[PDB]
Amino acid sequence: AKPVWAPHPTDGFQVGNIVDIGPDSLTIEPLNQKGKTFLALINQVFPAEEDSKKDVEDNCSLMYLNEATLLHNIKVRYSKDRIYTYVANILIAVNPYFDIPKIYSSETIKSYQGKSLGTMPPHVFAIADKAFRDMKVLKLSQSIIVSGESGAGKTENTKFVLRYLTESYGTGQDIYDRIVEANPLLEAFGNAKTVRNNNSSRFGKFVEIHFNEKSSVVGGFVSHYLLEKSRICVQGKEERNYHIFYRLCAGASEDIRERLHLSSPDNFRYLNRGCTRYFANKETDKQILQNRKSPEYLKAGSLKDPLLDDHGDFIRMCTAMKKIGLDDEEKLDLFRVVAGVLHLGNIDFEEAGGCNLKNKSTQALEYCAELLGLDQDDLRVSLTTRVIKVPLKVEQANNARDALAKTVYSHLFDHVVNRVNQCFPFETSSYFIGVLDIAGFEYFEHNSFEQFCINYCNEKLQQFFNERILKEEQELYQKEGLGVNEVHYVDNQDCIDLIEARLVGILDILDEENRLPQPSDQHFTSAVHQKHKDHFRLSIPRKSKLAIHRNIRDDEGFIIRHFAGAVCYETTQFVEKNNDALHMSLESLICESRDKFIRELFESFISVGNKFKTQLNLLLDKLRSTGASFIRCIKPNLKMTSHHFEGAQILSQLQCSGMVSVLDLMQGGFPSRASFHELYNMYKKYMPDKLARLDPRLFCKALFKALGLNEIDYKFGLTKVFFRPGKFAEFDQIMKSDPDHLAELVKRVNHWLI
Ligand SMILES: Nc1ncnc2c1ncn2[C@@H]1O[C@H](COP(=O)(O)OP(=O)(O)O)[C@@H](O)[C@H]1O
Ligand code: VO4
Ligand SMILES: [Mg+2]
Repeated sequence: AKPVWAPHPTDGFQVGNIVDIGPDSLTIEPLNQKGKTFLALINQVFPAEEDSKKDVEDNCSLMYLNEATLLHNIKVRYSKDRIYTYVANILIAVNPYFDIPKIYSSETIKSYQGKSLGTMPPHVFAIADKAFRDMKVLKLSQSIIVSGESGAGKTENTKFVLRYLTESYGTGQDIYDRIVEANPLLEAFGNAKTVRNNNSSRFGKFVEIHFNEKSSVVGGFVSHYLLEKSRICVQGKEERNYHIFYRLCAGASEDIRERLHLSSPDNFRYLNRGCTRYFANKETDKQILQNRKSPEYLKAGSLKDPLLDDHGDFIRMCTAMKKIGLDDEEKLDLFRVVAGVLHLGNIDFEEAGGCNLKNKSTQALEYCAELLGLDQDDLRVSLTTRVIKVPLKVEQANNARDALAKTVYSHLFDHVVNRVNQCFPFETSSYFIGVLDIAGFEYFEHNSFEQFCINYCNEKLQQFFNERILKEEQELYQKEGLGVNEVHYVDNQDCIDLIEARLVGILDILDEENRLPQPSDQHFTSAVHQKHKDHFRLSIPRKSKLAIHRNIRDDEGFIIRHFAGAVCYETTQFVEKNNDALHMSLESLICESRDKFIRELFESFISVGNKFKTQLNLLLDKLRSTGASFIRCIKPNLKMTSHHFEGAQILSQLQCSGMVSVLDLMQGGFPSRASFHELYNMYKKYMPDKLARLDPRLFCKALFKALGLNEIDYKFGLTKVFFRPGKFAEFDQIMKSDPDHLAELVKRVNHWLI
């Protein structure tokens, strides 16, 4: 028979032949497993490409456009170490989990410069170049949105884009060294090992590269969002604090180790609940001194990763600081605060006749106060009392200590981002190309406010993609009278409203709890379920598909049905985590440090959730004002391994990211377009009298023919002319404004009229 695609539980789809049809279902015979059959629904079976070994660079070029052929085409490419594949002018990128030779080389960079989409193989570099060309030609700033769940490859692709644009369109080694070599610094302070990603970003960023009128790089600017705070003090056993702690412990000279009073990570509360092992290989393990290694490292050996290496990354980070222009004083200032936070965490309290510092904590107190430029008694007092003085219980002292740790580290991070921005400043610019790299969709056995905020942000980003690519695109077709078949899809605005709505949204209900005389997580949680009974996007934990979640009580958690999947959150500590305010007692202490660096870090209730919403909406305003390009990163498996394509997991991402819906729309859609009037007028200037007499519509048809299009490749709308997928190269030639180019084509067409 003719082979079709039919469901498979782990592969997503499998190859088979239809061997019966009935009023209720079909009967499929899996290829090669003849005699065996299974039933499938008619609506679940798809036509397959005749050649199962070939692949296409643009999925729109498939004979059959559907989720099954999309999946297979990406799979074949992935098997040949081609991680990049288009859907029209959108890029899908599947994490290879290893370094594929040469594909990011300076030679490869040069080969993408000025090349139209489709004239070179799919690549993150082509997306970057197209953003650059639109900026230069349309005179419009550009955003490149890199989406995907945790570990899918957003950060690595963001970095490829930045390297490409700076190496291609920035003059000198300097501006490259500055924008690119700034990255090891941000990652040291803002990235950490989670169970999904050894190099997980725990903050979001929008990095703008700014250009002058001549489209040459003049500088950069990084905006950062919502560093994860809880991580600073505690991690789960398979996770780590921010990389900087481990890089410093493994890599610092003896002189620096002594001065900062560092030791192996098992020695610090703020590291020792987490994995205390270093990333290292056989060689680099030899370069780490024995006195830096925890008992767990000594027993279990190092963590393995093809990229991360704590000792090697320390050295690389130090080299980075030098290259961008941090002096040694600035470096040591950074390290001193990092150490101060570590010693801060080692301070213990015991019930007094209030509470006191345990006798064993005297040293930690001395080291902390020293490193942060504080008087020991002031510090002791601020941790054990509050304001008329009031003595604190041990639990309260623990919280005060940790709150100070979190605020100090967070201000340190703010300084790092600012200092990076000061490495590539600019007074003015004409346009920018910005790249968005957020912390991606994630969930674990236990999900808290951190995951809730991250997933909320991912929800908002996916809504932007929907708004731009699925909603506005179709409204454009409609407005222009193209008669493109409407593609319906599940929108996630209702999910956003559940979280965001004034007064009754989850964030506002949380704020309300914070402002109550006796704030309670259980009270907040009940109010949410109460106000949103029968909301499609909200469930009580016992309804979870996973046994681990069902034991959670109704007022102890909730399930949000995110666009990317249901996530069950434990709501314990939501109220605490929602308050960004720091006690003035603690603030003044740090503000009045004897140390200038410490003071400069710092220049009842503040809603973390609503501060975040506000910052994200400002970001979204900026995105809306730009031309937007999209790279959809895909995580191939849950094991961080190479050449292990989990078809069902990948299909699920293709569906929820909207790529299946976009592929559908591209069956009759038109990804390129331009104003007819403007297009005609551009050529009109050069037209001999006979050609200028020619009907403008007829001229355009002749132009398109001359530049290689068939009538099915384009379509005139009311005011714009539209072009099909796969025709970007011809579109670009048609739109080319170079006076020499214009003249030649005008000559050619006017010749037909003799
Ligand atoms: N194109 C790529 N080439 C090589 N390794 C990659 C690529 N993309 C991702 N990786 C690997 O996968 C890991 C996670 O990718 P990353 O971009 O950090 O994920 P996220 O989407 O969470 O930012 C990286 O640390 C690196 O090991
Ligand atoms: O693991 V990532 O947070 O950087 O999406
Ligand atoms: Mg990342």
